[PDB]
Amino acid sequence: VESGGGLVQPGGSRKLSCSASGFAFSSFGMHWVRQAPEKGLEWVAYISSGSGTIYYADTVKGRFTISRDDPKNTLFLQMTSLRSEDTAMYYCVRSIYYYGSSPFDFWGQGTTLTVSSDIVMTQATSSVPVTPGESVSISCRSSKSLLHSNGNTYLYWFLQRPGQSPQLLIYRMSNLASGVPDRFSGSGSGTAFTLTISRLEAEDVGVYYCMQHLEYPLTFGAGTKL
Amino acid sequence: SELDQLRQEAEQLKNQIRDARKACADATLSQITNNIDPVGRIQMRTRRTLRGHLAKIYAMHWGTDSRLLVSASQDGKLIIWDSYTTNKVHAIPLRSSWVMTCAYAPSGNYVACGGLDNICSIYNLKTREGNVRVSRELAGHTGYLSCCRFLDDNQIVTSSGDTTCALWDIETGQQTTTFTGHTGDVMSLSLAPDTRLFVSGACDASAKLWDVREGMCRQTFTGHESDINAICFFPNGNAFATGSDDATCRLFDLRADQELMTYSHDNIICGITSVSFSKSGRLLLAGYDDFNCNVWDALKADRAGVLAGHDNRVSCLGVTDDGMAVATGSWDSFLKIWN
Amino acid sequence: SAEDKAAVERSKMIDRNLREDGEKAAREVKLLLLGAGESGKSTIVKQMKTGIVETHFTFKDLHFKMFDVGAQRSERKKWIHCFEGVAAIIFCVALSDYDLVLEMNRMHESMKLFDSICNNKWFTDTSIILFLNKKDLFEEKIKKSPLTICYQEYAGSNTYEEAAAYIQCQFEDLNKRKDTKEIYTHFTCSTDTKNVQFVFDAVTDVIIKNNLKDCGLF
Amino acid sequence: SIAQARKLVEQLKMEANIDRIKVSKAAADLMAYCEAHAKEDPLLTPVPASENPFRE
Amino acid sequence: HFLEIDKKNCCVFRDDFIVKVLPPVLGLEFIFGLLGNGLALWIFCFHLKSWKSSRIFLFNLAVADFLLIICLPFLMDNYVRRWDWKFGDIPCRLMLFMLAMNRQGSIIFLTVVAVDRYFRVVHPHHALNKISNRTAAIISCLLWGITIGLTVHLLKKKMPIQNGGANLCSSFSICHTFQWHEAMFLLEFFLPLGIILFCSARIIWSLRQRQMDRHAKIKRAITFIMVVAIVFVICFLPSVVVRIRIFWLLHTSGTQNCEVYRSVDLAFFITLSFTYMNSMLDPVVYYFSSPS
Ligand SMILES: C[C@@]1(c2ccccc2)OC(C(=O)O)=CC1=O
Ligand SMILES: *[C@@H]1O[C@H](CO)[C@@H](O)[C@H](O)[C@H]1NC(C)=O
Repeated sequence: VESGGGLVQPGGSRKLSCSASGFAFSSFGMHWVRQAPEKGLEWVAYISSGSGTIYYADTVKGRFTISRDDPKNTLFLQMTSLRSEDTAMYYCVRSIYYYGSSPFDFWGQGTTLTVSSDIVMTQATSSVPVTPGESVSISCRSSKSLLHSNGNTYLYWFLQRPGQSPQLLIYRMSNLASGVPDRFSGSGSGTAFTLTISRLEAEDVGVYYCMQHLEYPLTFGAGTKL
Repeated sequence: SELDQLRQEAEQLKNQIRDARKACADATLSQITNNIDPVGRIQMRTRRTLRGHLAKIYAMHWGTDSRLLVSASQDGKLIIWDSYTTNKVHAIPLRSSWVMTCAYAPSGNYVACGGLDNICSIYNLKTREGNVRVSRELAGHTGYLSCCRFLDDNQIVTSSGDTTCALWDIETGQQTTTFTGHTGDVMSLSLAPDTRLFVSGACDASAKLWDVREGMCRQTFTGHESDINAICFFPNGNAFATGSDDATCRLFDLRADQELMTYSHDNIICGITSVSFSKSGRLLLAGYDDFNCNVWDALKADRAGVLAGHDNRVSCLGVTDDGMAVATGSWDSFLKIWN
Repeated sequence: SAEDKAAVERSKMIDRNLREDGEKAAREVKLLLLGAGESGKSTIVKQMKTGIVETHFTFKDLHFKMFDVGAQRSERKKWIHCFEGVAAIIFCVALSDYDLVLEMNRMHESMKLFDSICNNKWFTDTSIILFLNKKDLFEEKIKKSPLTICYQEYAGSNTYEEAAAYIQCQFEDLNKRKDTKEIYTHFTCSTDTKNVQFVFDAVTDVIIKNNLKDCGLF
Repeated sequence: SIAQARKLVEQLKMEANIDRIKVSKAAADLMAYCEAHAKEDPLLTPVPASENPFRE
Repeated sequence: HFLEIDKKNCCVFRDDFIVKVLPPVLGLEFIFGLLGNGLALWIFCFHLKSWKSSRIFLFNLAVADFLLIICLPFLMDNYVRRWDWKFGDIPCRLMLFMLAMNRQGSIIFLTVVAVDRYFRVVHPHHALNKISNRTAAIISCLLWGITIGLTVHLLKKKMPIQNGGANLCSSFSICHTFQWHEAMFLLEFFLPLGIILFCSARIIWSLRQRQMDRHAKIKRAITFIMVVAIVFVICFLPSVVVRIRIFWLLHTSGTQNCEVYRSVDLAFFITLSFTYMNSMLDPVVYYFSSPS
């Protein structure tokens, strides 16, 4: 589990903090994905294991800074100049990278604060009938092919139940995340990707997001609410 | 004097078994396979070299996906390699550095290791929250652990130096079945492809075919003159090859109950430390004590290649389940992928 | 390649930790302890302070590693190459067991094991530190019993100085490679000190012989 | 002593009463199996380098 | 007779015996020195397996000796022609800088070897014995820099002065002034000799204080510790003693007559030829005289 964050300030500065707990924080790369009050998710920053390579979003390159403290298992985010374009709930996401790993598996609770080229994923569909028991397919599209020469298409499917943090369902083309029922399925062709659900339950409602991981300035798909 | 009567009966009974052995020996493998064309000279180039170990490498095991492999060394580290890009997926620090074997679970979520501490330890690779941690310590053996092979995610067969093998249950940590009958230390074992039988090579120059379910030895095989250092199954499952300390290899057949062909040369006087078959079973790769690996034509018993790329004793060998590579470890702390 | 580049730096982070442990392990002295079971190996271990027993002790800013293989009871040949590379071998022999029998007396059992361990093909240059324990019980027993039961060819007085020197000569005579390795013989009392010092002095001579090997002098 | 000898004798009789086949019958299976997978062996017959997962 | 070299009262001689003795003497040093140091370089590069800190220093000493050898053919022609340089101006400075930077380079990379052996016997548990192959490389380049930095003044000098109908190229000329090069030549011997003698005496004393000389191989190593000390004095003392005598004659007599220096000047250049003797015997003494 992880929690912690800042509060509301007028046009000033604030430092975001995350409190890792019992998952060997020293060997996990952490992101700072944020979500505005009514739009989809948007990646912000990233710090690797051992405080090595660090990447920032184009809109927060000069103002934000991300650092980690491996002792006491705490992650930090310091924002200097804060505009009205960045009022959002800041989530903390862990991710470990090896051959068969599943990045973005666990998402933090997230904290909100108010102030008072790249790859574009379309996800044109925005609303679907919500009836139980039907077989629904959610489609997605990308500006450029995500099929790397390694043979695996970097595409991640996230589900945001209403009121809770996003949860990873599918990582890469078809791999199913741990703890996810086998009803979900994922198939793609390099540019067009679909997520298939066999039987919809009462807990399957929410917004479904698609994220690429080919080039690091990574973007989401703004979601398709069921 | 029933002891003398029993001893005389056993010798007479052993003669009856030996009498039936030569009766079925209608011909020989070399005579039958004389008409077949040779496989020709085989040249394998070192396609990869894995570095990072700082001590002698004693065992390795290929993953079921033919991409990952686990290597055990005496510096106390168990390392999982990405054989395609030389990447180190994991590095497991062991409680005891005296480890002589390593195994990879067919599912891939577990690895096992054991040695002079007489304990086989199972490590969880899935690690739903954190890093790799130990799962079970299967204690109960009396001698050093010489080999261990996973039957499934919950069953493992371990052979030790106390002349007895065993079949364990990971959930409870209890010996489900104990196999006895060997007179010397058991140095290796090889599970059948159908995972119903296995063969164990001992220091008494004898290999015994066991049954996992019943728990009783079915057949015994003799013909070696020294300690059997490594054993392996033919891919068909009706044969197996043994590597002894007298620098000879023998191919026993489970149905004929006798040795078929021998793989020896006058130039090699050093014992074999590891054997393995190719995917089709035509090539019998054997690692020797004279610092190089050898390739034998199992159907004609003729040398067909030498994998001379190691500067020390070759202690372990492996062939991928796909069959597209061969990884040979050695005491120079180097692993090499060939072809 | 975004996920692949992160997998490479994980391997590099593993690599730098492997070197750190290897540097720590290279600065430790590994010793092998052998004996006849009740020869005083446990008694020796206390002075310097199933499966394998590992002991950790330090002396003069030097960290030693002691391994006991007295609980194996298996074929020694099949696992003796694991210890090829130890700085020194510590052998414990009880002088008071020259007449007790396990048949054959326990002393000849100790000599048989010493003959194989010294002439092993894996141990050709490792120094052997020979400890002759139980010198108090040996000095009283010789008064009431002779040495002739142990060695029938013995010809000398039943005094401690002559009897002790003869047993040491018999144990060193088993060394066939007299020009490649050195056998250090010490007489250890039941309650005495400086025995860890004797190991420190013998280990230092091994390091000097090891250091000269890198420089090419030796 | 006697029981241990009896156990060895009893186990030895089990191996004697087994069904055996001629070596030529057994060796035929080994030869037939090798040519059943002759082309499916990457080591025996090298595959083109484009299909090698280790060369490139 | 008398010559002027940069407002300095200097006496320069052209003796006949130089042609008859020195090209013979210097001839044998190069012909085996190319075979001695050159072949030792081949094993160091294409026949060695493991490189350690001690082997790195012996490599730097080997390359320093090899570069000195290729100076001899240029040196020999200046001697056959009786101090007649016909090679130019810039080449004259190069053959004086690289002949002097090499000799201090070889001297520097044998005190380091002697100090390296001292720490491996008298302080076997010292951390200096376990330095990485990178720290030795940094030290070797650092020691090369100070070697070069102490002889850069030779390149800035316009040496090919005119001596009658002859061109004289020589950095060791009898001049009645205090020079750093003369002082550096003295310090090339007196300072390293103290460290070599102190390191060689403590090594053998320590190896005998603890009874390790009984071993056959230790006896072999002990003798070669004297050998490197004996060769160093034999190959470097004759030139220093003559140069001390030259400094004495300047103080008591002076440059008022350039005739008392006739004997020593011939002797000095003959003894200076023994400084290349060390670069010849090093491959046999240091590398070829080891079990490896
Ligand atoms: C004899 C001399 C020389 C002579 C001609 C060309 C080069 C070098 O060698 C040195 C030397 O060893 O440094 C000093 C010199 O005057
Ligand atoms: C050289 O000697 C002459 C007379 O012997 C003297 O006048 C002159 O100053 C000397 N030159 C130098 C540089 O000392």
